[PDB]
Amino acid sequence: SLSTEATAKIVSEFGRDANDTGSTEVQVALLTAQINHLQGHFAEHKKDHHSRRGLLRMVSQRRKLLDYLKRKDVARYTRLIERLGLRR
Amino acid sequence: EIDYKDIATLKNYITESGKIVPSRITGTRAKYQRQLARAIKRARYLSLLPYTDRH
Amino acid sequence: FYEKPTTERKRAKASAVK
Amino acid sequence: RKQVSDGVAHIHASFNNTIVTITDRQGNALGWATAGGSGFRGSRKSTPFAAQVAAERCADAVKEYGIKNLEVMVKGPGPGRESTIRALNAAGFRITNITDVTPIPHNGCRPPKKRRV
Amino acid sequence: MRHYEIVFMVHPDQSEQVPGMIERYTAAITGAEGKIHRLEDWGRRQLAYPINKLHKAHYVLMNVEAPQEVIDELETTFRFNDAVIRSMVMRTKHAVTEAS
RNA sequence: CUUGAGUCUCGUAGAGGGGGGUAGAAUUCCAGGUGUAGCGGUGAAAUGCGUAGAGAUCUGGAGGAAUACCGGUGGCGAAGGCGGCCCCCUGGACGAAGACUGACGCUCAGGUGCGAAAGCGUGGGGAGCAAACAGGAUUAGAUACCCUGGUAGUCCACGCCGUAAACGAUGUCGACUUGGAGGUUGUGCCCUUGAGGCGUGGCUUCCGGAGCUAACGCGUUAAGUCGACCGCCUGGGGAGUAC
Repeated sequence: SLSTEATAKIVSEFGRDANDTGSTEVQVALLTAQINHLQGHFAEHKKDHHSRRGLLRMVSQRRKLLDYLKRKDVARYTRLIERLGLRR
Repeated sequence: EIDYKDIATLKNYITESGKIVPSRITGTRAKYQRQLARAIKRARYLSLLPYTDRH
Repeated sequence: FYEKPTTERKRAKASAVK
Repeated sequence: RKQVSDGVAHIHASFNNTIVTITDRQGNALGWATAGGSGFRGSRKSTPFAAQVAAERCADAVKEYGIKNLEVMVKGPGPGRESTIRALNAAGFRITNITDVTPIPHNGCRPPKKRRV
Repeated sequence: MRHYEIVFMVHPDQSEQVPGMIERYTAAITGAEGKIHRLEDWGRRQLAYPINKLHKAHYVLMNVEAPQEVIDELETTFRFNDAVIRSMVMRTKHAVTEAS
């Protein structure tokens, strides 16, 4: 999971302004924050399959937003996935 | 409103032995019933109210 | 039965519903 | 002998047999008589007509101890549950309380998958 | 920091050391920014059913707003303790005011 | 561009998962006391258990397995499935207003992952229950039903298996199209006086003309009227079999 301030900072620095939750890079980095948190969970349990469905759902939506960055505006894509280390 | 230690207002929602009285005998809207059941079960646990009459 | 009792309690609701 | 004058009567009303044991609160079963073992055997001739036989012999079996008012609690269902109450009460005894405390579970174990026919 | 409205129970025949339980537990929980906001001791009572010897016991509440990490070590302190009988830590239940 | 799809503020419900403990009843076993000749078993019966102290009783103690009542035509989950209680991590869903991106969408051969129960592998555990196997009745016969025992398994961790009448025998997604009565969960307004009335959401069970169907039946959760993709069918057997 992830806290209200933990998402607040993501909306803060990754949004073009305050309350720009919707821009695709805010969503991408917020989803990757959550995924990075949950790897520590799923390394502990390994028999919780009713949560790897949610983890896979958000990894899939992260890839789906990233491809949309790629087509719509390449520069933001190539400036983000190194601010995240993303698209390994 | 409801909790697990208002033990006064629960002997009206169990029988003498402590078997929770159903909803279709009281009609408490399928939600207050769940909350009552949990209150009653954790009151049996904590021994404010008996599991069974021989318990 | 481990599988009937959920069927009779969901059948006899044809018996004793009306 | 000791003449406690009261006691908790036991009716282990099983189905093929209904044995009855008489005792006071400490759990000292002093007397007992078996319905399906009161000379009688079989099943339908060990039914409660035999239960009253067991009740009367047990009353005879402990009449030497002088027990007047009697508590009774029952185990198990079965025909050897009702008629024996009247039998023991009429057999020189006085009642204190009747109950069948047969131990229903909270879903603990497995009893068998018996007859299917 | 989430609200935890807990309940204890100790063997009824050493309520002398119940203040010992207080001076241990309340101090140890206040150490972690804790507050025992609505504490009340119903004291000596009678159970619904016996517990291991005796039909009586000794109810106290603590009902803290504690951080989650220290209350579980409190429960561990219970786990090997002998003078306690049963705990029941709860969760905020959408923290409400005094009960009874 | 904002209506499609998604993020944030905010709460509501839930047997949704995973890991920890924890309670009591109940079977069983063991130890103790009392005292006793039967106990059990079925359509009658023996095998069985027992005179030693069994059954019965209360007193305890060990263990394992499941969680009476609530409980429901209830609820949750993609399905399989998920019911004691409490905590830790977590996954969704829905609803109130908003804000923000701007088509970011639907479907998906191959592919990947979950997959009831049996079953297998290596180590534990093992209360009941119990394929196999023993012994007793039945029958014409009984290798079956029935009884007395009973091993694997059932339980746990890790690994495999991949199947089911895995079924709503109804692929997913979207739009449109008379009504009624319930259920469960949010919420807005109204003297909520209150229970609610007036509305609005979601999920949900049952009637029913249009319409559809061969028919039963479905019938705003469609099997109606359309659209986008995918899977499958092409007489019965052989055969879901050989290779």
